[PDB]
Amino acid sequence: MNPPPPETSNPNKPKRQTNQLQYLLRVVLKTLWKHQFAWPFQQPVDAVKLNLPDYYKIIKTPMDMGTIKKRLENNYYWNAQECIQDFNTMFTNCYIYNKPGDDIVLMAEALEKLFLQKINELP
Ligand SMILES: Cc1cc(C)cc(Nc2cccc(-c3c(C)nnn3C3CCN(C(=N)N)CC3)n2)c1
Repeated sequence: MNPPPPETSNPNKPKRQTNQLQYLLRVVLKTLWKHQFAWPFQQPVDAVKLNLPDYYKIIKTPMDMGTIKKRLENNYYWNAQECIQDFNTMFTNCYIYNKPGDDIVLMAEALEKLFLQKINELP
């Protein structure tokens, strides 16, 4: 079964809007979203759909770009580093669950390099 997806709202959490967070949504997230390798990462891993009973047995801090996008739209984050950490968790989860050379790992490796390129242009 699927655990609940990561929260995208938390009324007691303190929140911020910064120019860097705006850029993370407008440029980083929305450009990576359009990449030809982005599709596996656009929503939480659905272990029922994918017949993956051990995905959430192995991955304890799941993360995906749909969650990140919703978090940015809801101003969920305090700073850009907190959002950047979610991207890094998404990529590392993919390496943890899969194997070197797998198609999904090649996709994450390409997306991670593009992500780092865009982070260098943070205002
Ligand atoms: C057979 C296949 C290959 C590929 C490249 C993608 C898919 N579809 C999707 C859709 C949404 C998320 C994922 C995903 C993420 C994120 N992280 N891992 N995955 C899977 C886990 C199981 N898996 C395996 N080889 N046991 C493949 C990679 N994959 C299915």
